[PDB]
Amino acid sequence: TLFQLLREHWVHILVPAGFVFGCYLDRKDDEKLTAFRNKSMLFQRELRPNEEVTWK
Amino acid sequence: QWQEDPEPEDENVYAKNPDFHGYDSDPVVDVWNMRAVFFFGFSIVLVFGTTFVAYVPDYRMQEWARREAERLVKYREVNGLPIMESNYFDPSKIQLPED
Amino acid sequence: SKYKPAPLATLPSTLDPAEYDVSPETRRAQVERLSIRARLKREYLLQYNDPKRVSHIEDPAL
Amino acid sequence: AFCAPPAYLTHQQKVLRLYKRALRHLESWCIHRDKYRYFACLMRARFEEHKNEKDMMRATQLLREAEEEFWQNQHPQPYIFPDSPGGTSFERYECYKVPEWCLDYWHPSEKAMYPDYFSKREQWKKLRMESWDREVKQLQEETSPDGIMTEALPPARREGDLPPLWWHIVTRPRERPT
Amino acid sequence: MLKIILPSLMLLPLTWLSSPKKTWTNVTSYSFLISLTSLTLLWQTDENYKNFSNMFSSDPLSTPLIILTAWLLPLMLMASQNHLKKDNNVLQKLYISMLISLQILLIMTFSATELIMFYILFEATLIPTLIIITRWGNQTERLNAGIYFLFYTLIGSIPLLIALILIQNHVGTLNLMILSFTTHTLDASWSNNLLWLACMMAFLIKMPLYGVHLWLPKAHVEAPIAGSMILAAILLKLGSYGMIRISIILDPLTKYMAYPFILLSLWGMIMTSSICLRQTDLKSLIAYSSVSHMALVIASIMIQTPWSFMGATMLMIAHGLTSSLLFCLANSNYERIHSRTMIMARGLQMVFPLMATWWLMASLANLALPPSINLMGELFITMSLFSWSNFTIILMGINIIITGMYSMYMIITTQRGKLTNHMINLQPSHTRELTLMALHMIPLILLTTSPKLITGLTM
Amino acid sequence: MNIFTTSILLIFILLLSPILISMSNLIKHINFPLYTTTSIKFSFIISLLPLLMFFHNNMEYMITTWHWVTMNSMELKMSFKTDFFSILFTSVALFVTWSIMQFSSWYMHSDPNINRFIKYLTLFLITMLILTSANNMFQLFIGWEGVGIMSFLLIGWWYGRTDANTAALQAILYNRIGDIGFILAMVWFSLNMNSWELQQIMFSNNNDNLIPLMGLLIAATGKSAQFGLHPWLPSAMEGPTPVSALLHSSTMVVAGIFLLVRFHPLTTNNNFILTTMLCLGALTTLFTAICALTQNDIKKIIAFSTSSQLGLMMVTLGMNQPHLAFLHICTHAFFKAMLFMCSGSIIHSLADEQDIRKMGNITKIMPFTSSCLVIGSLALTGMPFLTGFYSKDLIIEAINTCNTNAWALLITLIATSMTAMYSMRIIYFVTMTKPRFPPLISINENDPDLMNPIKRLAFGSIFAGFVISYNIPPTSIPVLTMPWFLKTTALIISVLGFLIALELNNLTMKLSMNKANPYSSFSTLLGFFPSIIHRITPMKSLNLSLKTSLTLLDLIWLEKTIPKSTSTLHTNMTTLTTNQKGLIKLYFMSFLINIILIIILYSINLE
Amino acid sequence: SWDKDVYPEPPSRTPAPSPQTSLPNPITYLTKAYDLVVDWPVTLVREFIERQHAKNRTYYYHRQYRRVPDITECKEGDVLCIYEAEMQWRRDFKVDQEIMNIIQERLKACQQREGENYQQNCAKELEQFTKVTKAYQDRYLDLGAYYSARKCLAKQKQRMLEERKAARQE
Ligand SMILES: CCCCCCCCCCCCO[C@@H]1O[C@H](CO)[C@@H](O[C@H]2O[C@H](CO)[C@@H](O)[C@H](O)[C@H]2O)[C@H](O)[C@H]1O
Ligand SMILES: CCCCCCCCCCCCO[C@@H]1O[C@H](CO)[C@@H](O[C@H]2O[C@H](CO)[C@@H](O)[C@H](O)[C@H]2O)[C@H](O)[C@H]1O
Ligand SMILES: CCCCCCCCCCCCO[C@@H]1O[C@H](CO)[C@@H](O[C@H]2O[C@H](CO)[C@@H](O)[C@H](O)[C@H]2O)[C@H](O)[C@H]1O
Repeated sequence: TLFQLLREHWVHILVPAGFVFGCYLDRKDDEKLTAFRNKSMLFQRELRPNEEVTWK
Repeated sequence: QWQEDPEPEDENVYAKNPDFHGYDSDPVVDVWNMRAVFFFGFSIVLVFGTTFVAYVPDYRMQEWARREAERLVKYREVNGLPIMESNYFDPSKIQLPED
Repeated sequence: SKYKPAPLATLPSTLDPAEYDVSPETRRAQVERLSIRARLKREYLLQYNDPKRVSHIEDPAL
Repeated sequence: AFCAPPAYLTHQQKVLRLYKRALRHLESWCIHRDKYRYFACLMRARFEEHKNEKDMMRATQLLREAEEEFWQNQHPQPYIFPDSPGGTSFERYECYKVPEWCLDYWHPSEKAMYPDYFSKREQWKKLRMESWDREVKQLQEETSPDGIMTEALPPARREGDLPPLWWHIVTRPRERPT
Repeated sequence: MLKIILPSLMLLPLTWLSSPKKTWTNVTSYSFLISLTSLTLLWQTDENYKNFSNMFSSDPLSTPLIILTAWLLPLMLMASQNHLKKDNNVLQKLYISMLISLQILLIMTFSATELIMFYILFEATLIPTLIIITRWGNQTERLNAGIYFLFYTLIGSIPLLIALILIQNHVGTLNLMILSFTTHTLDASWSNNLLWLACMMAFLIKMPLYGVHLWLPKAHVEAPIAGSMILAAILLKLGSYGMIRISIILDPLTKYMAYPFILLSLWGMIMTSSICLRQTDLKSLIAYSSVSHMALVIASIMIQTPWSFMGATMLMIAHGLTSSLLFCLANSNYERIHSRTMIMARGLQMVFPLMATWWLMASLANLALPPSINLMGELFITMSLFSWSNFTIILMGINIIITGMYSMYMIITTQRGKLTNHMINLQPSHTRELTLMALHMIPLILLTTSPKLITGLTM
Repeated sequence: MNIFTTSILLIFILLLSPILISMSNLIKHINFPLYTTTSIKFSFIISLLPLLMFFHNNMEYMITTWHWVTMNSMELKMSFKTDFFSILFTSVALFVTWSIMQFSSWYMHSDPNINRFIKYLTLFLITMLILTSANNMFQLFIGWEGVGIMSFLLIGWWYGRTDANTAALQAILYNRIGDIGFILAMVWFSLNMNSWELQQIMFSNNNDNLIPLMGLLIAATGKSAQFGLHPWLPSAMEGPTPVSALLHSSTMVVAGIFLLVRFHPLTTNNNFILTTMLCLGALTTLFTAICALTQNDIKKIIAFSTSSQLGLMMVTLGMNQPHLAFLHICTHAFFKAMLFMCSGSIIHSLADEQDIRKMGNITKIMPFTSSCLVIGSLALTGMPFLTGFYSKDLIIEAINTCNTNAWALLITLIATSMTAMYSMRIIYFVTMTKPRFPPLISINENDPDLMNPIKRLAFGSIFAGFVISYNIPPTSIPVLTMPWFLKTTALIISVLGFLIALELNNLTMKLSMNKANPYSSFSTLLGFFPSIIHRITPMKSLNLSLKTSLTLLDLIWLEKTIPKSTSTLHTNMTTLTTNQKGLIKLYFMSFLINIILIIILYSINLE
Repeated sequence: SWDKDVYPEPPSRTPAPSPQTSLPNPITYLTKAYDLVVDWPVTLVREFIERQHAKNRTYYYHRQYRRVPDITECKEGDVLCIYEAEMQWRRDFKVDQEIMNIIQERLKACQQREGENYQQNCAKELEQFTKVTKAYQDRYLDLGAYYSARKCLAKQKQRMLEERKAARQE
């Protein structure tokens, strides 16, 4: 658009990109902790017709 | 004496910019700092944050617990059972020491 | 009759024997005290009325 | 309130102050005007009988005994004028006595509502700024050699000079400000 | 928590890569948006607490403390701008980075699931705190204030470190959830009594407990305003939060081990509140007021009742907003006449009518006017202590009387009476300053509307 | 129950709208004092409907409008007890407040902050109705503390006056000492009944309620200015006259009596509490009647009149007559508000003069104000068939004909004749006698904003007692059988008090100088209770705060024993170990000692 | 509406009325004016709202929790089993709190309803509040801020052992 404009307003992607990246890392934390998905006493059930996992 | 600056004099912030908002000596920077604080602090956080909190459902399962209590009070009364018993655990599930 | 002073109900000046003393030793003290007060008052007022003062008046006693 | 007190009260000053207090507390006891007038005249006769006491040492002793008598016959709840120290309206309007230097912070939109008042105020500020240096010099010139000093201030001796330290007296808030 | 912590970390490059004229507008705005995101932690539709990973969690105790932490960062930035406006650009950015660092460290501290992680973050906060006090404090006594603050903390923290290692060597973990479920009764040995004290002293010094509180009046009088805000609002709450987490493993020794600390707090709260009647320094007065309030928090945590924990949680949040407000109000007069002597500026209601309104509400909050959360916390603490021993009400009653006396004393002295009219440099209130006061007081009122959010773990 | 409930809720809504408008920019485009008077006026009219439906069917309500927060097994709900006490107090308070607010427009016309003054009075009224309609103690405590803060702000209205700010803090202090008792009751009921709701607290009837009832009594003692916590009420006359008419005579000062009326089911089964109330009330009704006999400020005489009538309410509560004590709140509100209005009418016309010694001849120069002043004084003194008669006469009957402490009985009757005496003091020195005011006479009592509000309360002071007495349901069974001298005791001692005072006042005109006997000085200086307690107590407590708490401990001994001794030790250890000569000969000698020590330890520890 | 079984209300018994005087009753006329000016327009607005609601009818369900093994059946140190049992106990404890609230609500409603007769006509609600309070105290009193299924069980066993001792001595 303009190097004077962009050199001033490009920093507005840092915190939003921290949020999106922080959300991405939190979903990766969910993936490492699926050892009891659909296996607890309280919640385990039979899978619905076209259902691969109870939560993702 | 040593070589040291004199203390600076008191300044009236409104003398140069009588529309000073407290944020900056540059007038345009000043008004936009004022707007960002009012917009993000009040229009966004305080209004939408208040709204979001207000519509958190069944906070700490308080609505479910009252709903569950009425179901049990109803059940325990038609069938003549006590509303609440002294023993949380059925005594048959407990093995006391012989002594 | 008679008024007995207490720490929380002090002696009036009119009943104070030291208010009716006119000895030149006392009158010299009283004049000396007023000279201190008057000089301090003058210093304060010169600061107070000065049209170039931009800030409050510093108060060394406080 | 306008005149500073002296280093000490002369014997005459102390007697006249007791006279004013004595009458005022008599008025509080009597209430009714005819009764007060009767006893006010009896009170003056007691101050007159010793008016020409030339002993001094006896005069001072007569002042002692009267003051002791006043304290015993004092009215517990004397009448106080409403605006006087201890009166009901004393300092009632202090919350409305805004100093003049507050106007220096008024916004231009605030000042534009009194275009004529703020033109006159500029003249008073210009007058104040020009007179200050002369005022300071006069007080420096008129200092006595011996250290004995009082709170009384001198007048303006020359022409076009204003009396020293006048701004805080002349421009003070009104008694009834609003 | 990573979706809260990562954007907070991005404030550091944002500060350093912004233009000098955009730094404050940038960092303040995104700091507000990060406060908005922390409200996601309040979406709690069940009674299972949020465990995001092995490392970070959030439950009804940490969630309010995390959100209050996130809210303070924008408020501290606005508070700092005016007195930093003479510093060069790099010094301003360095200051902002110190403020962001505390925000990051504190959010991680309140969400840590493991006690040595809590300890490391708990100790890390001293570095930015000390830097703020000593580099930007105004007086020569700021260096002594730094020493007291650092070493009152550290001497208590070393025994805490020993106790944490000892527990881990014995149990095999310092994870909080597992310590909760597998806890077993302690024997009442001398060795276990020393263990109790090692686990408690650092948190008690941090509150601070009466007797070891001298660091706090020193630290407040000398710190800059943003340092006072974070110290009174959040840093003292690390001790109370630490005590609540770790006391789960200390039973049943707290039944007798708590007596000296209940006594110091209940008597001490009268000594420190009575000091406020004769304090010439306004900042010191507010600081001693905090010590009196945190004495109540100590007592209610020590007796370990459902009411006592709930009253302590509310008071922690309410005091956090109220005391931070009072420091900001005091700093607005100081920035005009550059003195903290309370009796110097007077009759200020004459010239700052709206700021005087903020003063009155802060004072009414401080003396616990119902139905404020300030009163709600103090009330439930009083009920739990009365149950613990009916004679506690005597000391409670005295403190309530004294608290009203000094709270109204501060208002009468500074806002009322005749205006000290030699102060011609009393410039009108800044929009920023009036906004700062509102950002404290609206949440206090909103939390009074919905007090379920700050009840803590027991209710 | 929809029309009834809607009316109760609509009264609060109407009273909030002036507060809401204050926050908008609309307040400066309307006549705000006129708008606020109309809102209160309509709110009184709406309040008459629930009053009528109660007079008909006598049905009582518990209304819950909002669930605030549940603390496990304790639910806190905004709820309202709309019963006899609440319905009738609402109608009386709104009527009186309607007069005060209209009067304030004329009285405070010159005040540049009239809008804030009107707003503060409205807030006080809202907090007072929260206080009298609350169904639970926490909601009650909101109103209890609310009126305390509003009275503080209104007493210290002229905030540049040091004496006003001192009187404002004095009211806070005494009422905070009372609030300790309120909190004591609250903590006790939440632990022993698990509730602050009045319905659940009623099942405490059989318990021993000494601890909580002693707490309520202490709270009432402060709030109703009973002996011990009494001095703040006369000091509250620092505020503008409309403040004194509303708060410190008609509404705020009866909250203590009202609290003890609400908990009358528990106090009835506790003779110790009933005995204490009886004797506390009797001491207050006498002590403040003595004080009033020699006061010269017109507002102080009426203030002490209030404390003396509150003492009589406390005596009635001590006789187990809660409904009579409540009926005196309602009747007292009419003629006392009028008395303050009429004195404010006089004070305003005589250029802010409050001393009765500079008044006189008001009966001729201010005919309307004087006529209402006499009407109000006759209602206060128990003139038959005026509003005061329909409650005060029954109170005097009840005390004569009941098992009661005999000193309490006597001084209650002595204080009743003394009521006639200080009423005569105002009538003699203000309305009769000759002029004593400054010669420039600019009296004007023709404003409708002055005459109409007083005229509305003059009617209440004539007919309100009769109308209320015949509409309320029967309550306590009165004793109507007694000797003629017990039936006419109230009338006889009142009339006797007039003759004694009328005689003693005429003796003030004889040309004989008055002296200061020790009994009058006691009366004038208020038994010296302020001149001692307000000097010794703050002095001792403020001295300890500085000398002991701050100086001896925090600045000296807590410094000396912890941080300063630690610093000294390590500095001392530092200088003893670092003061080395730098001589290799000395170090090598010390290394020889190290070697020998290590060899000795090895030898002794050799198995 | 609500369940008349959970929140029982006695049937109303309102008299005739049988007016004697010839004066008109102002409450009667004010109610008729109220029912026209106020009640009638409010009902139309509500009926419009209810008509909109039926066009967008959605539903919600009360969640059901299957029972899991109690703390009594958990091996000590078995955190997976302790966790589920402890979470079950917290759910039950919460529901017990609301049962206490229902019983107190009945008690308060009955006292108000009975008025001067409350000391006689509230006997059943006062007895149920007394029984249900005894049972509550036995489960939960003195557990402390860290209350849990393990502490509740230890409290029960301590009481059972004392009851057994007293019975054995008999
Ligand atoms: C913090 C800020 C929060 C911002 C809040 C914004 C929330 C917006 C609310 C949108 C609500 C409407 O949401 C919409 O409602 C319809 C009702 O037709 C529901 O839709 C569902 O039920 C309807 C019932 O008729 C069916 O027809 C439809 O096929 C089905 O999907 C869903 O719930 C959603 O599709
Ligand atoms: C049990 C838990 C609590 C344990 C906490 C222990 C805290 C120990 C803190 C040690 C403080 C070190 O403090 C260090 O020494 C003293 C403290 O008096 C200060 O000394 C200061 O006061 C002395 C007089 O006493 C002055 O002469 C000196 O000029 C001044 O600096 C030093 O400036 C500071 O550097
Ligand atoms: C187990 C360790 C726990 C304690 C932690 C360590 C705390 C530090 C204590 C030792 C150091 C403080 O030392 C203490 O303060 C300062 C030095 O700073 C000295 O005080 C000195 O400061 C400066 C520098 O010399 C002089 O100008 C001053 O006049 C003098 O008083 C004190 O006389 C000493 O007692």
